[PDB]
Formats: sequence, C-alpha cells, structure tokens
Amino acid sequence: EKLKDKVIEGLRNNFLVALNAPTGSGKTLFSLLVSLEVKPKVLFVVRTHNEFYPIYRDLTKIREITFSFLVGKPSSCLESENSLYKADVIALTYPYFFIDRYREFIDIDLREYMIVIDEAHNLDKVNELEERSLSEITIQMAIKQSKSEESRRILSKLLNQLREVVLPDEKYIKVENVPKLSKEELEILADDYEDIRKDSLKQKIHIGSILRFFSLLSIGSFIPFSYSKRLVIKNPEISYYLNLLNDNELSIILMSGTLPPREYMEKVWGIKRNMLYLDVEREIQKRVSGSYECYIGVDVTSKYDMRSDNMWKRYADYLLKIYFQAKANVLVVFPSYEIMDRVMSRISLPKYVESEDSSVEDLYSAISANNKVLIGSVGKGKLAEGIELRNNDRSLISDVVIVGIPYPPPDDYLKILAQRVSLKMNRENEEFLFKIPALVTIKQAIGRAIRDVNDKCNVWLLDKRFESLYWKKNLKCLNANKMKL
Repeated sequence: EKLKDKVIEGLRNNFLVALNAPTGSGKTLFSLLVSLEVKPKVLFVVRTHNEFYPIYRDLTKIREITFSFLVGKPSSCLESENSLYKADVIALTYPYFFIDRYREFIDIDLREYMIVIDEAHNLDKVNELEERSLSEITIQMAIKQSKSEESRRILSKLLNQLREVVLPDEKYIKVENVPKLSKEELEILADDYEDIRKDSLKQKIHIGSILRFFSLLSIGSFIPFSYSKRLVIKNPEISYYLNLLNDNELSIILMSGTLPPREYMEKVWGIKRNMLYLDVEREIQKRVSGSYECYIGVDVTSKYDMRSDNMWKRYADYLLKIYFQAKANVLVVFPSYEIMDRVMSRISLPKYVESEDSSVEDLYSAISANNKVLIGSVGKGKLAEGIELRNNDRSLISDVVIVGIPYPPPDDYLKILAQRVSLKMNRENEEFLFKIPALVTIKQAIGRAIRDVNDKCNVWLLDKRFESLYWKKNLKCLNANKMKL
C-alpha cells in the first residue's frame, strides 16, 4: 500500500527491513512485487518445503519470472548427508541459507538477489538446524547393523558412557563427562560404516549419525546437553547464525506474523546494521488479523509452586469443558510434553497428541470427519508451519487453548544464552529472556486459528498469571471475561 515505498526506499537505502504482517494479510505477494523493483533476482528462505506454494501462486500471477523450487537432498535420491542458477526467483529452506556448510552446497551470490526470509520469528530456533544428538536407541540399532566386529565393542562401551550422562528431565542439563572416543576408535567405527556402505548397499545407516554427532562436536562451538534421555550438542550462540544479516552488501527483508520487538532483534539476535521496523497494525491503524474472544482461567496455573495432580485434574476438566462448548476442533498448547501428558491422560475424548513423527496426513487423518478433536501439541516447533486449517472454507479450529505459560525453562541452555549475550538473567531481561519468547508461541498459535479479516475464534488463557494487565495488552485482548471451574 503506502509501505511499498517506505520499504523499496529502505531496501535501496540499504536498511535491513522487518515486516510485522498478520496471518493471511497478503504478505508474500508484497515482497514479490517490491523485490522485483530493487534487485534482479529474488531469493525466498522459508521454514519448510510447504511454503513453496504461496510462492509459485503469487509468482505465476506476475506480468513481466522463472521459478526454481528446491526439495531436501533426501527427498529426491533418484538425511541430505540442477537448473537453479537460471531462475529469476528461487525458493530455499532455512538450512540452504543459514548453514555455512549448506550455502556453498548451493553456489549462490546472494548479492544479485533480494533476500526474503519468511516467518523470521524462527531466527531464534535456527540453531536447532545443526544440533545433532545421541540416544541409547541409536547406539543400539547402530550395533545390530554392524558388519565389523570390534565396532560393537566400542558401540556398547559408548552405550554405557551415554547412560551415565542423561536424565529424563525435559530441560537442557549441561554435560561435562561426555563419552570419549579416540581417533582409533573412530576408525573401527568409520570402517564399519564401510562394510555397511557396501554389502547392505549391494542391494538409513544410523551408525554414521553417531559419527556426524562426534564430527560436529569436533568443531568446538557446540555444547553437550542432556535433553530427555538424549545427549544433544547444540550451539547456544544465536548471533553466530544470523550475523549473515548484517553484511551491508545484502538487501534483506524479515517478515512474520509476530515478529519480535526491535530491541529483541538487537540484544538477542545480534543484528547491528540499520533497520526499518514496519508493522501493519500501527500503519493502516487497523487490526488486519481476525478477532477472538478472551477467557482467562484463574483457578489454574502451570507454575511449580502450585502444580499437583489435583491441578492436572482441573485442567482436564477445562479441556473437557472447552471441548463441547466449541464449534469445531480445539488446539491445546502445553509448555512441555510432560504436562501435556498428565492432563491428556485424563481426557477420554477424541484426542490427537502430535509427537515425534505425526505425519502430514496423520493430522488431517485425525480430523478425518472425526468431528471435533482435542489436539495436543507442545510449544517447541514440531507441529506448525504450512499446516493451515483451511478446507471447505472454514478455519478448522474454533478454539485455541493455552495451558499454563509456555515460558522457556531457566535451564543450562537458557543460561548459556544469556551469558553469550552479556544480558544478565535478572529483572530487566525477564521479557527478552522469557516473556517475549513466550508471547511468540501463543500468538503463533492464535494465528493458526485465524487466516482472514473476519475469521473469528475463542482463546482460552488457562493460568491465573494471564490476568495481569501485561498479558491482556500483549495478547490483543483487554476486554477479557474471567472465569472459574
């Protein structure tokens, strides 16, 4: 609209551009038009292979434009471990742009391109891409599949090592004592990937994934953490994955439905160059998303001090109670898979607890005319992106439930994040460290409910803590009806 200039000006003017555009607001198309007015080629960096369609579509509808899709390396082999360069507009997935070792994979300049990163509220969980991990489970299938002999010797010694360094706790516990493997021991194992990468192929070999795990560990930046019975090397440094956005030689546009506050991007994401932060709401001075009713539970909370079995009983009743009264499916959001269980293991209703796999079909295979379904999902990626809710033209979900507060746990991974940011974990950063991230999850969820300007739905904030005026303000909903039972 008016933006189309304030932006094209900024891009050419070399400022980094952020756009806070609500769900189904026309977003995608905008950058399309505006990019082909700032630079020749246009690059699209998206969450998953799904987002690729709103491209081709909004792309095919352009006057004066050859597209070049790109599906993962694994889903093509005629675990990623050609006629592209001839495209005016290409589309990639997070990795092919953020993984140093995945960019060179795709020989690209980027300069000739207008870079558009979609749903950039994920730049935090971008470290997630590279994390590798060991689970007693692999250390096993890795032994059954063992053409070599003395590879199972080290393969069980490790299984032992592992066990000594992992707790079920659903939080990142820093690990010192990390199973050790001498280069020679690697050999025995590397040559076992051989006899395997032969006889078996003479017709996924996860004995190398173990290797990838130690290979990556070799670097040095990554840190080992025990997260739910699995070892996990993960690089806490964020501004080590997003520093690419500072290169003043790159025109960039960051957009999402719930982009984080300017300072967050500064203090957390480590984004230094000049920035033009434009938000649709404060612009056309109107709400573009879809309205929703606010009901705040105040006889419940997920906080440690008050949580118990009686507590989980309550919640199960809320779900039960919010289920029927609903006009359609219900999407419930838990802070951890643990809680999602004690509350869900109560409900004798038609549920679907996404977890680990939960295939594409799986989900709609769960809402397969089964009428209302109480869908469980924990606020940590997995279930999200591309998965709209649009079928015969009706947001399949009428109610979005938030059980407790999806604040991030103050664990070791969180503590190494605050120190790599010289952002003292005190009071001043409560927001950036916990609140803000917690605010994205919820909103990223109320979003999967609405997709139009009219499209309405209920939002249940089940946790006394939500009646504070802060939450009421930040989750576009002051006029909120309180309630018990």
